Amino acid sequence: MNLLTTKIDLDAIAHNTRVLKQMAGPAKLMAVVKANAYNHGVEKVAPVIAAHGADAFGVATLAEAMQLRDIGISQEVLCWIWTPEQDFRAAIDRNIDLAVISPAHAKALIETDAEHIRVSIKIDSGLHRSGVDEQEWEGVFSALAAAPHIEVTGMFTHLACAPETDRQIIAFRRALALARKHGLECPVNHVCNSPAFLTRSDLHMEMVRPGLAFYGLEPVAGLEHGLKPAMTWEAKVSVVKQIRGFVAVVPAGYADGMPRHAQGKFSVTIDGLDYPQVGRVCMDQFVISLGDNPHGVEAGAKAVIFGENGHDATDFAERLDTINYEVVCRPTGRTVRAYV
Amino acid sequence: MNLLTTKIDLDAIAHNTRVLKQMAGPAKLMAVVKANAYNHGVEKVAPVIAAHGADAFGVATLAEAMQLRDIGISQEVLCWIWTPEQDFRAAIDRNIDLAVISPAHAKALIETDAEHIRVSIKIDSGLHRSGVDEQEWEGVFSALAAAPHIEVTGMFTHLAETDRQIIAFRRALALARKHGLECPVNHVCNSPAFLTRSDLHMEMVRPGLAFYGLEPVAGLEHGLKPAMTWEAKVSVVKQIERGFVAVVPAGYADGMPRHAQGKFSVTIDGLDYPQVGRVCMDQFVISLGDNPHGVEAGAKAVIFGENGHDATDFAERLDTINYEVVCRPTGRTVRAYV
Ligand SMILES: *Cc1c(COP(=O)(O)O)cnc(C)c1O
Ligand SMILES: *Cc1c(COP(=O)(O)O)cnc(C)c1O
Repeated sequence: MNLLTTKIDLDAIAHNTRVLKQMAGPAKLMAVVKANAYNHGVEKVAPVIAAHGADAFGVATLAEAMQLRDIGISQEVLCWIWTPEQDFRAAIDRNIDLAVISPAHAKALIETDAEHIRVSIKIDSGLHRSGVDEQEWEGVFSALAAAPHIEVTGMFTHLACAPETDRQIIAFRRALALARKHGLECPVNHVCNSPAFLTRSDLHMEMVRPGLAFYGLEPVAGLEHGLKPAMTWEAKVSVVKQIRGFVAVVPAGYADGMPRHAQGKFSVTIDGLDYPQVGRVCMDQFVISLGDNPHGVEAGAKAVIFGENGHDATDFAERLDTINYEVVCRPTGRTVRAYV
Repeated sequence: MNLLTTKIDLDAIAHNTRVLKQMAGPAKLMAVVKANAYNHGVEKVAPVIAAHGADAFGVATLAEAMQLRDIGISQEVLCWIWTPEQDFRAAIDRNIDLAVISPAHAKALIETDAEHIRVSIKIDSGLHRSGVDEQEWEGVFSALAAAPHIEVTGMFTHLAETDRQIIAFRRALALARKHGLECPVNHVCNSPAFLTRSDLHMEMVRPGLAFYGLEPVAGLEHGLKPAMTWEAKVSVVKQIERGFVAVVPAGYADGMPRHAQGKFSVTIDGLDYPQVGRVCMDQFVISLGDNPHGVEAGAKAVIFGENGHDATDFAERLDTINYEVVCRPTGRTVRAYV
C-alpha cells in the first residue's frame, strides 16, 4: 500500500480521445504525449490513445519518440527537440519523423546516408524561438528539395499560446507557398495545439496536434467540450495531531512536487470536504488544519490534493497562480502512479 | 548524448562523508538519503557513503528503506514515515528500524507477531507535526516497555525554539527512562544543528544536506564540496533583432518552474545570460544581447553547479532553498555520475 499516488483514469483518456477524434473530422489526429504523457504515464496512455483513433503522436525528444516505438506504437511519430550532435540516425532507423528546426538540422539530415528520411519543417512564424525563420526558408527548402532520400511530409508551427495567432498563420502560409514553389508538396501540415483546436476549426489544416485535451483539461476558461480529467493526486494522512484544535499530516513534500510556495494557498479534500494547508511545506510532508475535526478525520484517511472527489487541476492551478499544464506535471518523488 | 543532465560527483560525496565523519567524533553518523538521496541517486550514493564511514542511514518511507537493503546496504537503517496499513512487517524482516510516530503505530508494533523489533520513538517536541506528544509520553513509554519483543533503541525529534524543543525532548527522555526504557542512542541533529551545536550531537547525528556538499547556514564554510550540477546544451540560437536569443532544452516538466521567469540566468563559458519570456513545458529562452562571445547551439549552459551559480545562489534567485533546487531536476533530465 502506497501513501502517495496519482490515479490515472485510462477510460477518461479513451473518452477524451474519442471526443477529440470526432472534433477533428477529416483532419488527422496527432496526440502530443511528450513529458511522459504529461506525467500520466506514456507507457499506458499512448496505447489507449492509439486504440481510439490517434493518427499519429508528437513528442519533444529523440528518447521519447524511441520510447513510443518501444511500447509498440506503430503510428506516425514526430519529434521536434534534438540536435545534430545526438544519435538522430537511431531515430530515423526507427521510423521516427524529425522536425527541421534550423539550417544545421537540415544539413545534418541531407548529409545522412539513409534510404528514406521523413522530416517535417518546423517554421519560426514570429515567436523567434526554435524553427527555421523567414530569412532561412529559401535556402532550407531548396536544400531539402534537392535531397533524394529526404521526404518532406509537411511543415508546422507552434502557435505560441496567444491577434498574434493570425499574424503567425499569415507568415506560415507564406512559408508553405514558398516551399511548394520549390517543389516541396508539404502534404500534411499542422499548427493547432489544444487551445487553437478547441476554438479555430478554420485552422485544422490536414492535421491537429492537441496534448492537454487528451488528459481532460480545458485550455481556455469558460469553454465546455465534454472532457474527462484523468489525473487525481492523493495521499493518505499519516498522523492526526491534536493541539481544541487538530492538524493532520499528509505524506507529500516539495521532494514530491508540492511547491513550498503553495503554502497557505490551497486545501486538500478528505471525503469531499476541504481542509486548508497550513505552515511550511517540508521535504517529505505538509500539514492541514482540521479545526475541531468535526468529521472525525483519522490517520489513513484519503486526502485529495487535486482530481476526483476534490478540486480539479485547473482550480488548484489558479490557487497556485499557475496553469493546469504545470500542476499535472508536478506529482513526482515518492508519488506512485496507479491506473484507474 | 543528452541535452539535459545532472552531473553527480561521487568523489565529492565521499569527501563530504569523511568531513562529516570527522566532525561527528564518537557520535554515530546516520546519513539521510531519503528522496532518492536528495535526487542524487541513492543506488550509487548510499554505497559511497557507507564505504566512507556512515554508521547508519535514515530515510522516510518503507519502500526507500527496502531499496537500501536491495542495493546491499548492511548498515543500520531507520524509516520514519509509514502507517500500520502498510506491510511494515516486511521491513522488520529485513532489519529496518521503525519510528513510533503516534500511539497507533506503537500499538501496531506491539501487536506484531515478531521476535525482535527495533524501534525509535519519534518525539513531538513542540512542532506538532508527526511524532508522539507530551500528553502521550506516558501511555506510549509504558506500553512499549511492557512489550519485550520490542527493543526501544532510543528516541529522536526534528528541529524547526531549538533549545525550547531540546528542553521538551529532555523531559520525554527522562520520563522514558523512568519507565524502564534505557534509550541508549538518541538523536536530534540534522545538518544545520550538527555543524553548529556540538553540544547536541548526543549518541548519533542525522545529517542529510551536508553529504551533498550544501551548507545549511548561509554564513560560513565547513569544507564541503557540492555534488550536483544541472546543465543543458543550447538547442538553437536565433536572431531576434542585432540581438540574439538561445533556446535551452528544459521546461517546467523538467523542473524549471514557470514562476522562475525573469528570476534567473544560466552560465555559458563562465558568463551569465538572462532567461527571458515565458517558460514552456519543454524549454525556456535566454537573452544573448549581440552575442559578443559567439554562443552557438550545442553550448553548455549551466543552470546551477560546477562552472555556474551554486545551488544556494540558484535557490535564492528562485525564492526557495537549496534543499528544493537539488530535488528539482527531473523529467527528461538524465542523471550522470562523475
Ligand atoms: C506541447 C506541444 C503541443 C501540445 O500543446 P497543448 O497546448 O497541450 O495542446 C503541441 N505542439 C508542440 C510543438 C508542443 O511543444
Ligand atoms: C530530511 C530529514 C533529515 C535531514 O536533514 P538536513 O537538514 O538535510 O540535514 C534529518 N531528519 C529527518 C527526520 C528528516 O526528515
